[PDB]
Amino acid sequence: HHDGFQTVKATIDWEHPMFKLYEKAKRNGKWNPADIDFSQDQKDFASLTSEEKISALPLVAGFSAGEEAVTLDILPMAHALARQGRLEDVLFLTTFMHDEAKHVEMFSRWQQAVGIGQMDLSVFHNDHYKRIFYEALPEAMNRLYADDSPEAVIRAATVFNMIVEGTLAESGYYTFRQIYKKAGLFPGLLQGIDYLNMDEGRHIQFGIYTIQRIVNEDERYYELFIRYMDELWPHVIGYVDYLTELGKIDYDLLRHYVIKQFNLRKKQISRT
Amino acid sequence: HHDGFQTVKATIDWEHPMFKLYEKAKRNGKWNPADIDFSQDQKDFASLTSEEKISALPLVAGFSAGEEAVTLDILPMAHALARQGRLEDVLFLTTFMHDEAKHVEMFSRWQQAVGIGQMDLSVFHNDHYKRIFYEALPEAMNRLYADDSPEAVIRAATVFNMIVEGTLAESGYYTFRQIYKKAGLFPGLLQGIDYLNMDEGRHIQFGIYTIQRIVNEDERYYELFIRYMDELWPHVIGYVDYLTELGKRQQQLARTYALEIDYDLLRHYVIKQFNLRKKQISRT
Ligand SMILES: CCCCCCCCCCCCCCCC(=O)O
Ligand SMILES: CCCCCCCCCCCCCCCC(=O)O
Ligand SMILES: [Fe+2]
Ligand SMILES: [Fe+2]
Ligand SMILES: [Fe+2]
Ligand SMILES: [Fe+2]
Ligand SMILES: [Mn+2]
Ligand SMILES: [Mn+2]
Repeated sequence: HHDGFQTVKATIDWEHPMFKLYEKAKRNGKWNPADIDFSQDQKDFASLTSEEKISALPLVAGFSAGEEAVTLDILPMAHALARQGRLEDVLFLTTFMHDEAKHVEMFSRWQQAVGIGQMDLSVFHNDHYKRIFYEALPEAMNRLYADDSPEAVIRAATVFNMIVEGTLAESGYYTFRQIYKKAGLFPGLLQGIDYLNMDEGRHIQFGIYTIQRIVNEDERYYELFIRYMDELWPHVIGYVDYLTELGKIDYDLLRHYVIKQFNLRKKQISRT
Repeated sequence: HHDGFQTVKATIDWEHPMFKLYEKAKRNGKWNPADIDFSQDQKDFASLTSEEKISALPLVAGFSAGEEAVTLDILPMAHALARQGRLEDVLFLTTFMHDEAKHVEMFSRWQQAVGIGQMDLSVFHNDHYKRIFYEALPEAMNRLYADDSPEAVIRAATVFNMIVEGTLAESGYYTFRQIYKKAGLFPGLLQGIDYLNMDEGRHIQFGIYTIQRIVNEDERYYELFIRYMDELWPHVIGYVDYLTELGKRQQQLARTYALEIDYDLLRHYVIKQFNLRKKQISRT
C-alpha cells in the first residue's frame, strides 16, 4: 500500500543529486538509434574476409548480451529504491533504463544491418563471461526484491555499475575505438558507441552516489565494496584474456586499460 | 539466471507491436517539463481569490498522487514481462516509465511555481480515491512478483491502464480543458496536460495490447476483464461524485469566469470513457 505521496504532501526534492542527474539525462540523452545510418557498416562488413568478420563478433556478442542484461537487471534496483521512498533516484533510473533500451536496440540494429542477426553469437561467451552476466549480475540485482540491506545494495551497485559498466563496458568502448576508428570501419556503430559512452557516464555517477552514501554510514561497508570488486576481478580478467587470445592492435595496451578502469573505480569510492 | 539473450541468439523482433510503440514513443515523447514556462500560471494563481484558488486543487491533488503512483507501480509489470522474455514489451515500458517520471515532475513543478508546494493536498483524496490509488493499484501490480498468471496480468492492466489511465486520467484531462482552457488560465499547466495526454495514448495502447493478447489465448479471460472493470466502477464514480460535490460547493471560479461548468456532462464523459475502454477489448 502507498502511505501517501511525496508530490502531494510536498514536492520533488529539487536539489537532490539524483534529481540533478535526471535533469542532465533529459537534456543530454536525446539520441535515437533508429536515426543511425548503418548502410556503410554493412558494406564495410562485407568487404572483410571471413576471418576478419569473425574477429569482430566476440566484442559485439559481449556488448549485445551485456546491454540486454542491464536493461532487465536494473528493475530490482528501481524497485528497491522506490520502496525506500527515494523518489528522485527512481526518476533518474527511468532515464537509466531507457538509455539501456537504446543501447540494446543499437547493437541489435547493427547486427541486423550487417547481416549477422540470424547468427547465434552466444558461442563467444566463455565461462567467465557467463559467471558475470548470466549469473552474478542477475543474482545480485534480484536479491534486492527480498533483501534491500546496505550490504545487498552495495553489492548490487558494485557488480552492476562498477564492474559491468565501469570496468568491462568502459574498456569495451575504448577497445572498439582503438581498433575500428583506426581501421576506418563501422562509422555507424562508432557513432552509436559515442552516444552510449555519454549516457554511461551518468550511470556510473549513480553507482558512485549509491555506494558512497551507504559507505558514509559505516566504514565497514567500504571494505565490503573492495572485497566484492576483488571477488569479480578473476572473471573480468578471465573474459579479457579470452578475447585477447581470440584476437590472435596492441592487446597489452587494452589489457592494461581494463586494469586501469578497475583500479579507477575503486578509487572513486572513499573510505571516509 | 539468464538462459541466454535474444539479441545474441537473434535480434529484436522488429515487427512486434510493442517495438513499434517503443519507436513511436521515442519519436513523439521529446518534451521536457523543465522547459515549460509557468510564470503566467504563478500570476494567474495569485490573482485568484482564496475561494477560486481552492477550486483547482482537488484535481491537481488527484493527478499528482496518480502520476507518482503509476511511476512506482509500473515496475512490477516490467519485471513480470521481462521474466517472461518479452523483450520488446520491456523496451516499450522504459518509455512508459520515463513518461510517468515527466508527468510526476510536471505537476510538482506547477505546485512549486504557483506557491502550494508546501501545502499538503492529501485532504482531497477521499475513501474511494484511496481504495484505487493507495490500495487496489499497488496490490494488483505487486501481485505480479509472485503470480504472473494470465488472470493476474489482466487484472493489473485493467486497474492500471483501463481504469486509472483510460477512465480516470482521460476524464481528468477533459475536465481540465473544459474548465481552465475556457477560462484562459494556467497556460503552462495546460501545455503540460497536452503533452501528457499524448504520452498516455501509448500507455492505454499497451494496456489494450496486453489484455487482448491474453484474451486471444483463452476467451474466458474476456469475462474476467469485464468483471474487474465493473468491480472498480463504484470507486471511479465515488471519486467523481466527490469532486463534483466539491466543485458545486465552490462555484466562484465558474461564476467569475462565466463557465457553465456542466458536471453532468463531465460525469457522462467518465461513463463514456469506461464503456469505451470495454469496447476496445473483444472476445475473439
Ligand atoms: C581485449 C580488451 C578487452 C575489453 C573488454 C570488452 C568487454 C565487452 C563489454 C560488454 C559489457 C557491456 C555491459 C553493459 C553495461 C551498460 O551498458 O550499462
Ligand atoms: C468532475 C469530473 C471528474 C474527472 C475525473 C478526475 C480524475 C483525476 C485524475 C487522477 C488520475 C491520474 C492517474 C495518472 C495515470 C497516468 O498518467 O499514467
Ligand atoms: Fe549503463
Ligand atoms: Fe578461466
Ligand atoms: Fe500512464
Ligand atoms: Fe462513498
Ligand atoms: Mn548501456
Ligand atoms: Mn502519466
